[PDB]
Amino acid sequence: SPQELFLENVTENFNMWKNDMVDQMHEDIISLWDQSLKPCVKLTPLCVT
Amino acid sequence: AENLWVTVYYGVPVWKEAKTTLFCASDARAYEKEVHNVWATHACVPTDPSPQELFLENVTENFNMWKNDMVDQMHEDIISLWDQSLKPCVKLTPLCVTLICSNATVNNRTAYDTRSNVNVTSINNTIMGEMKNCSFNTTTEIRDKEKKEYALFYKPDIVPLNETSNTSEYRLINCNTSACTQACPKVTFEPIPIHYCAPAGYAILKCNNETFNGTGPCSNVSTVQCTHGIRPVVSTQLLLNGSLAEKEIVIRSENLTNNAKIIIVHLNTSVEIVCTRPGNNTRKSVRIGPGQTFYATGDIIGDIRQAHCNISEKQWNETLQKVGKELQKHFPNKTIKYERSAGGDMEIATHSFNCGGEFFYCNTSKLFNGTYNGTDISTITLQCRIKQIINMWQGVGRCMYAPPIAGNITCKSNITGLLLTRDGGTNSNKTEETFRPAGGDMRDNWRSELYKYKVVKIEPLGVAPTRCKRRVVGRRRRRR
Amino acid sequence: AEKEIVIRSENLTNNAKIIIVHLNTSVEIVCTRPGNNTRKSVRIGPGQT
Amino acid sequence: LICSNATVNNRTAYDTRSNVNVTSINNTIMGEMKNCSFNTTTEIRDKEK
Amino acid sequence: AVGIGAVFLGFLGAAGSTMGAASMTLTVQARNLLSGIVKLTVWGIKQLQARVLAVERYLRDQQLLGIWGCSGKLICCTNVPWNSSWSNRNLSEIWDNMTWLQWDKEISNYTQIIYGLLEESQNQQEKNEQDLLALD
Amino acid sequence: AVGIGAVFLGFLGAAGSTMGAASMTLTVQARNLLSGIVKLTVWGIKQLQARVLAVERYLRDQQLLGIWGCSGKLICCTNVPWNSSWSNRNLSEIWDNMTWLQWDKEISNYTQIIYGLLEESQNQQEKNEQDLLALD
Amino acid sequence: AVGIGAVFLGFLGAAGSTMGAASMTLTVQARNLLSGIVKLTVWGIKQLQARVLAVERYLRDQQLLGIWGCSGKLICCTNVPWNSSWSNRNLSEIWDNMTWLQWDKEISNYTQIIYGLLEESQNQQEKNEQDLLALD
Amino acid sequence: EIVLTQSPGTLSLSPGETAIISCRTSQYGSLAWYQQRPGQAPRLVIYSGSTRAAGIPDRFSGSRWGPDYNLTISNLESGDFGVYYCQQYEFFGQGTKVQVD
Ligand SMILES: *[C@@H]1O[C@H](CO)[C@@H](O[C@@H]2O[C@H](CO)[C@@H](O[C@@H]3O[C@H](CO[C@H]4O[C@H](CO)[C@@H](O)[C@H](O)[C@@H]4O)[C@@H](O)[C@H](O[C@H]4O[C@H](CO)[C@@H](O)[C@H](O)[C@@H]4O)[C@@H]3O)[C@H](O)[C@H]2NC(C)=O)[C@H](O)[C@H]1NC(C)=O
Ligand SMILES: *[C@@H]1O[C@H](CO)[C@@H](O[C@@H]2O[C@H](CO)[C@@H](O[C@@H]3O[C@H](CO)[C@@H](O)[C@H](O)[C@@H]3O)[C@H](O)[C@H]2NC(C)=O)[C@H](O)[C@H]1NC(C)=O
Ligand SMILES: *[C@@H]1O[C@H](CO)[C@@H](O[C@@H]2O[C@H](CO)[C@@H](O[C@@H]3O[C@H](CO)[C@@H](O)[C@H](O)[C@@H]3O)[C@H](O)[C@H]2NC(C)=O)[C@H](O)[C@H]1NC(C)=O
Ligand SMILES: *[C@@H]1O[C@H](CO)[C@@H](O[C@@H]2O[C@H](CO)[C@@H](O[C@@H]3O[C@H](CO)[C@@H](O)[C@H](O)[C@@H]3O)[C@H](O)[C@H]2NC(C)=O)[C@H](O)[C@H]1NC(C)=O
Ligand SMILES: *[C@@H]1O[C@H](CO)[C@@H](O[C@@H]2O[C@H](CO)[C@@H](O[C@@H]3O[C@H](CO)[C@@H](O)[C@H](O)[C@@H]3O)[C@H](O)[C@H]2NC(C)=O)[C@H](O)[C@H]1NC(C)=O
Ligand SMILES: *[C@@H]1O[C@H](CO)[C@@H](O[C@@H]2O[C@H](CO)[C@@H](O)[C@H](O)[C@H]2NC(C)=O)[C@H](O)[C@H]1NC(C)=O
Ligand SMILES: *[C@@H]1O[C@H](CO)[C@@H](O[C@@H]2O[C@H](CO)[C@@H](O)[C@H](O)[C@H]2NC(C)=O)[C@H](O)[C@H]1NC(C)=O
Ligand SMILES: *[C@@H]1O[C@H](CO)[C@@H](O)[C@H](O)[C@H]1NC(C)=O
Ligand SMILES: *[C@@H]1O[C@H](CO)[C@@H](O)[C@H](O)[C@H]1NC(C)=O
Ligand SMILES: *[C@@H]1O[C@H](CO)[C@@H](O)[C@H](O)[C@H]1NC(C)=O
Repeated sequence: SPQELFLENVTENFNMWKNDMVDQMHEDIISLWDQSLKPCVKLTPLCVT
Repeated sequence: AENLWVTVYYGVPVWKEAKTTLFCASDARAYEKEVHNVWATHACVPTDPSPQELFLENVTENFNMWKNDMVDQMHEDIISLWDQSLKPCVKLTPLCVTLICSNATVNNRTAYDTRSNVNVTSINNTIMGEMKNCSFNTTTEIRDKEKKEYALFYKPDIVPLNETSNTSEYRLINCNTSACTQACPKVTFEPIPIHYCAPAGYAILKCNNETFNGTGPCSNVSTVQCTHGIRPVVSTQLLLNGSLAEKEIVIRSENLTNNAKIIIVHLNTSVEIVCTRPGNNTRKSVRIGPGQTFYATGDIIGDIRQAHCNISEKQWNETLQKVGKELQKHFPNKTIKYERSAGGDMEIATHSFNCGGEFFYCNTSKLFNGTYNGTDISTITLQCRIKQIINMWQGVGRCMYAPPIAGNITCKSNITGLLLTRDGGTNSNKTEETFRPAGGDMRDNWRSELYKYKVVKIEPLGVAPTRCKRRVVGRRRRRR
Repeated sequence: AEKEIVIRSENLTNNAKIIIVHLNTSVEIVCTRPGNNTRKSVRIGPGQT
Repeated sequence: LICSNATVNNRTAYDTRSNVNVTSINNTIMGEMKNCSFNTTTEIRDKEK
Repeated sequence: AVGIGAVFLGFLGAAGSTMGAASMTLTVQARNLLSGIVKLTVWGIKQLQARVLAVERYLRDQQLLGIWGCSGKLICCTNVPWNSSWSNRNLSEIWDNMTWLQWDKEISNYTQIIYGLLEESQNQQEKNEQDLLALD
Repeated sequence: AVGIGAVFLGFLGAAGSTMGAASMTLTVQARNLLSGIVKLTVWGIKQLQARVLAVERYLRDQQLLGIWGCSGKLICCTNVPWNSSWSNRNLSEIWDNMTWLQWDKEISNYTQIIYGLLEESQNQQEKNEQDLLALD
Repeated sequence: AVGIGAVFLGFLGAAGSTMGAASMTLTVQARNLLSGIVKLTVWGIKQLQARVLAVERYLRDQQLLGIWGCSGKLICCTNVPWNSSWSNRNLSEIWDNMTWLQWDKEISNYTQIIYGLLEESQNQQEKNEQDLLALD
Repeated sequence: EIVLTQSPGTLSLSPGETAIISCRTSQYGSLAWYQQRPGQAPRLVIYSGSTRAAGIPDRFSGSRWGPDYNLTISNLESGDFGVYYCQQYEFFGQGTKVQVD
């Protein structure tokens, strides 16, 4: 539940390109896929001619 | 008790000698936490190691280098680092196929030590001559086709005569006991200095009165948040890239009369040593499995017949002389007589070290062949040998394969300390003068640096009698 | 149990539910496999036995 | 695995006052246990025994 | 046994001096007791263990101070008189001669009684204050 | 509802007795709430989780005491009057019949108001004292 | 610079308003600073790291308040006079114009002096009170 | 040097009597005593001066300050006889023989 709150007179500078949360997402996604695919099957025996 | 009341105090300067885990502080900075390991990039902390020493007015403290648990901490951390770093890398199990080997061939190279071209390996006997050219069937990626690869192995890395004494068939030495793992290329890592910082609530004390024998009290005490840079180098029969003592040569044993106890000698002036493997090795790359690659030495191009280490004669001679003088002080009214290495395994019968990822072993009979308080009355050349398959530490079960390094490799080092033992039974009138070099656990190496320090936990709460009763009365009391 | 034998179920009328009986005096049991087994050791792979 | 009935090199039986004669009558441990021989790989992956 | 304190010493630099001279550095030892220092690997466990042990040490010390009515101060006067058991200690050496590192050895074997006495006295004072306030 | 405390009981041995005969283990209850108990394996995570959760529980409780002006004491008188909506409770059994384990059930469904009341009253008192000091 | 406090804003909703009004929300920021939020995987390390850093930051802040004689209060009057080097600041704009987010940029480059002055004055007052009690 | 020296080399003692053996050490170091059961492997008895070995009764005891150590065996039983050796880091004493009358 976000539970948004509005502020009276705040002014702030935003930058989308330097937003490090996208890097956080990138690392989290790669870690998730890597650790989830680790226990699964290996295809090495299937490399027959 | 009409004049006598307790008082609680906090932040009081008191400490006790507990034990705890310490922080690893790097050089600040040479790390890349996933791209490549230089010593502990995956693990250790890249933070500022500034010691910020503080001197204490009247503190007197008891030190003991032998019982210093930080050497055990170093041992555990080093083993964990190597074990976790070598785990993801390649396995050598597919390479244990039967090897057929033969003497090497030289395509008209030249020799350093003689003004003539190479003619025969048996006389041109170094690198070439101690190397066997082996060819073997290996599985390709598709698992249904095989091909005749070839590679050159050092003779210690292969074992005949369990393949019968007339077959010319060889195995890898490791397969008799265990399976090796190749060192990853990007992971290659070298003796970066490391600093130990105490955790919160602990203080690392240091003793500055350098002349102390390693035990007993010390008065020139000081406090430090992070130790100086200890280099995690490992070598046998000789300490190198170490520190130096401000006094002349220092010798430390827990009991010199206890002959089995190692005697660590710490120098005041370094003696420079240069070691080199001439000749350009060509890194061959042969495929194993779907996506695994094995590195081996192909042909060696250039001039061949050398694997040497060089030491200045007179400098080492005088260093040994001063060692002899100090040992004559400790052992009164008898000479000192250095001798060849006693024996034992190759890793301690020879001086051992690593340069550029290549492990060297060197015959040291040239070096300790001395007499009364010095050598008998120009550069000394040590013949050396190279192994690729390595047992990690002395006799631990972890094996390795060291990938070869292409091109000529040269390294320099500063000899700073010696590791010695003494002759035993007596025969009193003709035994005390004998000393020999000896091997050493890595604890013996690291103690020569971590004799300085001690770890104590702060006890920041204390009680004492003062002049106050809470909200009520004062006190009558005494003075010096 | 300090009392004599004890019986436990969340409903004894519920037949499918297990009935745990707890004793007060132990009954000794001895089990044995006579004959000397000889442990053979055969090698597999580089360093597995 | 190629398997066959076991063999006894003149042992004795606890339960009767006579020497072992046949596994079918001397039916415990021996008789319920099969002797199996199989080709296995040595360490060098090119020889089998 | 007491002195006008300072913080510019950085860390444990005294030490050595007597208790009436070593009682100046309380602020710096209080500060440094907790502050600082700050592909799959496990030394995160080691770091977390060290930090948690330090935090629990600090919390236990602060709790022990709080029970005795001393939380919020470094010096703390209390009501517990010096027991009938001692009546003997060497205070001429306390004020100006012994450092804390030496004095800590002369209160060992007996420190366990002090905390009990402090706790009892503080609880008595607390209930006495409630009894006073209940009458208005 | 109050009495002279003790610590030799070790742990929660009372319990059971009425509030005026049970609000005396405060020292030991405060002590045991945080102190103690203290190849690759992961139960270091479990131990660290338990330690951190206990520490956070203690810190939240201490913070709630601090907001109300009660930090530094176990007992704490306050200014908030008894609620306008209650004016009814069975105090004859508060003093000498109900144990804490029973009384805690009767204050449920109303505790959430009391924390807000305490916070507001404490902040009013804080600003009042600041104004009084700033008066001269 | 001061206002009658409040907790009903939930979180950081002010902000923006002047210091004389933004100084009312102290309770809620104090509360939310620590409370909450709460097959083999490693993000337990991440959660423990976040929790431990939050707890450590809170403990550092509380220790700094305790050294200055301010632990147990949100507002805290002290004795350190306005610095000899400043004697110039824009107080007409402090009371009713500047918000805290703006005023925090102006006290920068000078706060490190205050964090020494406060503890110096507190230790002086501590030893003075101890001497006064010892006087009787 | 001559780090150990025992005396008396030969001793005659009837069962139940107390025995006495002396070892002189000419250099600082540990000291100990052994019991050679005849025709068997000897075993440790006393080490680090006065401290007894494992499983040895209180019949066996001794002490020293500096160079001279005295070993005493109160109530020597028939099975306790034999030859006793003094040892220090590498050396062995010349041994002392005690026989039963
Ligand atoms: C004891 O102390 C001495 C110093 O007193 C150490 O000597 C160093 O030893 C290391 C190897 O252990 C040497 O490292 C290698 O140096 C090579 C030469 O460097 C020079 O030339 C290159 C260009 O060729 C320049 O860029 C560089 O600045 C130097 O001028 C490098 O070519 C090697 O590169 C390889 O390793 C790095 C690091 O892993 C990789 O990133 C590279 O891709 C490449 O694979 C390597 O760096 C070092 O040069 C020696 N220094 C000196 C002054 O001699 C001893 O190592 C130390 N320990 C022992 C046991 O003696
Ligand atoms: C270590 O010390 C040894 C011995 O002091 C050094 O050996 C010398 O190596 C050089 C080449 O590096 C040799 O030079 C050649 O000498 C012959 C004459 O013998 C000459 O005809 C050639 O043109 C060339 O100049 C030199 O002979 C050789 N010395 C000896 C005694 O064999 C070595 O170089 C030193 N360094 C290393 C890294 O080994
Ligand atoms: C280091 O190098 C030296 C010199 O190359 C090696 O010395 C040689 O060692 C061998 C083996 O111990 C000796 O062999 C013996 O020779 C005698 C005859 O002299 C013979 O009677 C024995 O049966 C045995 O074969 C050899 O003499 C000796 N030579 C010299 C000049 O010392 C040494 O072994 C090397 N050590 C290491 C650790 O590499
Ligand atoms: C202990 O031994 C040393 C020599 O090892 C004796 O002192 C003198 O030391 C100097 C400097 O090392 C010797 O001169 C040098 O000799 C070497 C050959 O070993 C040579 O390579 C150098 O170029 C230089 O000439 C000097 O010969 C030596 N004196 C004697 C009489 O040998 C010292 O005397 C010995 N200690 C005692 C108590 O005698
Ligand atoms: C468990 O209980 C059984 C049955 O009571 C025990 O079996 C008995 O085992 C003993 C040997 O351990 C047998 O002794 C032999 O008896 C024959 C005569 O039948 C005699 O000629 C042999 O010299 C030997 O003494 C005994 O016969 C046998 N009893 C029966 C009824 O078969 C068994 O020992 C108990 N324990 C275990 C661990 O099984
Ligand atoms: C090591 O042995 C290999 C295999 O015998 C050598 O490689 C072959 O050398 C011959 C000539 O000697 C060539 O005709 C072949 O084309 C080479 N390759 C193969 C796959 O056979 C190699 O030269 C030897 N190296 C040394 C130093 O003796
Ligand atoms: C189980 O089978 C193995 C293999 O047949 C037996 O081992 C052989 O026994 C014969 C005699 O029966 C010997 O001549 C051989 O030397 C044995 N070894 C091999 C490798 O053949 C084994 O005896 C059998 N065991 C039992 C209990 O029947
Ligand atoms: C090297 O040179 C010699 C003399 O020129 C020649 O006989 C020989 O064939 C050449 N090659 C090898 C491999 O020796
Ligand atoms: C060892 O030193 C002696 C000194 O007399 C010398 O004669 C001998 O040649 C030396 N041997 C070696 C291998 O250095
Ligand atoms: C066992 O003993 C019997 C009788 O002595 C004999 O006939 C037989 O060959 C022996 N061996 C086996 C395996 O039965």
